[PDB]
Amino acid sequence: MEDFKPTSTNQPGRQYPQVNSEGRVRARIEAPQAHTVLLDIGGVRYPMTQGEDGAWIGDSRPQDEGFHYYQLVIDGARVPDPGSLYFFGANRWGSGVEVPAHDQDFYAIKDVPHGRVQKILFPSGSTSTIRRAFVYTPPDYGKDLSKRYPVLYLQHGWGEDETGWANQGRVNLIMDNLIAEGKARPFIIVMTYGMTNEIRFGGIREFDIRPFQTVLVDELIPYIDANFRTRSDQPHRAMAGLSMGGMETRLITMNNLDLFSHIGLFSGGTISASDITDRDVFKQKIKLVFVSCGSRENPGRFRPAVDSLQQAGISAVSYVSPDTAHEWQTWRRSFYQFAQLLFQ
Amino acid sequence: MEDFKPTSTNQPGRQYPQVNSEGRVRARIEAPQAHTVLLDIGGVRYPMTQGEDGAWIGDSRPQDEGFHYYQLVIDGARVPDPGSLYFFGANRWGSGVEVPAHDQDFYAIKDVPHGRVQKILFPSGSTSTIRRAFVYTPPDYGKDLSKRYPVLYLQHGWGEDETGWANQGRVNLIMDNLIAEGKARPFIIVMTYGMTNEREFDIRPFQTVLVDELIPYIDANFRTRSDQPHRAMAGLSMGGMETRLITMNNLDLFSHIGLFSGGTISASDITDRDVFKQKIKLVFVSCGSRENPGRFRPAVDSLQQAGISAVSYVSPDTAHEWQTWRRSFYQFAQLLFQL
Repeated sequence: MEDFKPTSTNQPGRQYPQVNSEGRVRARIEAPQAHTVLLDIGGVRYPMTQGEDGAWIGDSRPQDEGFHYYQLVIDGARVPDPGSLYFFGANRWGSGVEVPAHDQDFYAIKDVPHGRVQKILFPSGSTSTIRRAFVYTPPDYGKDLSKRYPVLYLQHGWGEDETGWANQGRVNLIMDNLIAEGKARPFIIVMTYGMTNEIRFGGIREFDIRPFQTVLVDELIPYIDANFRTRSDQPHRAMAGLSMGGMETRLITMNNLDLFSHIGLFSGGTISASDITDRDVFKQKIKLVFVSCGSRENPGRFRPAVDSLQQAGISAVSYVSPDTAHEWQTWRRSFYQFAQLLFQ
Repeated sequence: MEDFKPTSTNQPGRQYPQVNSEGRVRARIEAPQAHTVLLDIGGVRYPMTQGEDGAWIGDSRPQDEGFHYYQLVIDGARVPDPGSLYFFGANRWGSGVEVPAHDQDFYAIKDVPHGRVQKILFPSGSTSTIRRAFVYTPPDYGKDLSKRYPVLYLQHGWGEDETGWANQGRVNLIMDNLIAEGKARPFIIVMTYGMTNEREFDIRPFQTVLVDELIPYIDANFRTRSDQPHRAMAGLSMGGMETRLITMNNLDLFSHIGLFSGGTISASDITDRDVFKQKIKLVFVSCGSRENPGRFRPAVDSLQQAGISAVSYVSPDTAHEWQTWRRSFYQFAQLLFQL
């Protein structure tokens, strides 16, 4: 249906790209000497055609609800859409487009109290670098100066970085809206780079967790607890991650039961009772194991894993995002469900 | 010569663009079916040609030291370089490239205490919107909760937005390094959108946002000194024009004025000179040496002759570009909120 409208991810003043009520995305670009121009979204290349105004224009098929990385192909060159905002993901800075969702209210910008997203730079002795992190502080962090807060360490997937959760993830807005409705306790969120994207060729294990585990446990957690008003005890520290960041969370939390008490794995593995080296300490220390994925992924793995944990007396929850796959809508919804269960 | 190296503004792992010791920029892109590919930088479209490996590659003439907006043109399509970081400027999100500078240390990431750049969302009754601002807080802001800090309101130019000063301006690093050397007093910096990009400009919408909404929000939510001796405003280009209009209309709110490549104040512009001298501790005006520095000299002289604390600064070998404004701020910040 011809009800295309500017998307919310358009650069200021840009009328294209557009999205219609079906979720189709319409891209447009001026390229007056080009010959072959395509829209690359959802894993498909859609031919674009020159209209009466000379500009190339073309429609995708209906996209899943939520956020999608995409690009244009201009006579063979893969390039970001000049009309849209840019995000780091798919291992590039590039265009993303927002497709309206039936449940999009939970990440809307509302007139409610808003927390801050604070960019910090922390020294990393194990890597000889100064490293970026983004820290969400809840809306009344600056008012209640005697109050101290739990902390969630929240990680991105392969091809992403420390900006993912606060931009395409809209995590600050999800928190602001949950806190306003009384559905989540206020807590701090720390987002850093998970050291996931630099290609390596180890043969002992597929991924060596030690570099990032050292940065997180030995450097970032002490920095956060020293510089923010946190509750720095095990029941008030959690970790979650998506995709490879969920694999990192799984390995780091299971190896540091004295530091983390809630575990969130979004499209990033599961924990089964037989996986746990010491089930007794696990049962006493871990208050929540949460696993999630999109309905287009492999949710069938969840029932045996959750059952195995519940049979061992371990609090386990699974969640499936309907009609989505390995994309940010799955992870926004996962976080929205997970956040409501933390630090009860 | 052929000593090109990846620039510090490349996307992770990307080997292009590159810059050589002269300040030439080299761009490269795969476009297997293209016929005409250009590097657009410094107002010049430079031809890129297919090398042996099929990729298009081409060099600019030497660029001034510092940061430069640029783009590529592929068979007529103006696009950001897939290989560089992106910045908001020239009224788009698009490519920028960093050319090494002899004095780049002052905006380097050093082993010093670091402040925070805090993104806030404040409500605006006059526009019925929730608006973004970025707030730099100095390194030890969180250590003593009894201390309160002066505030600088710092504005971008036309075609830019609230991200400019903390990204391409590297303002947090400039402050961190100045504070570490004891050359600047710690203060807070507030950067919001100046409502410039949407012909006598109507200052009222932004003045209302800044004066009636953002200043009260900041003083109510950050540990600030909310009196006029501890509030400053500065801006570059059209943001300097906005600064001139707003500060001159609100002498009871601002005591220090910075205008970077953005107009001047002459003694004749001042309605009451005696009170201006009472209220205003600094009028700082700057530009790049390639702009028209001479133009500013009569105006600054007229202020000094009238006993007004007016200072001028000229950035060597730069034009209407961010290196001028980084250096301007570096000099200006050392003069703010003196004891």
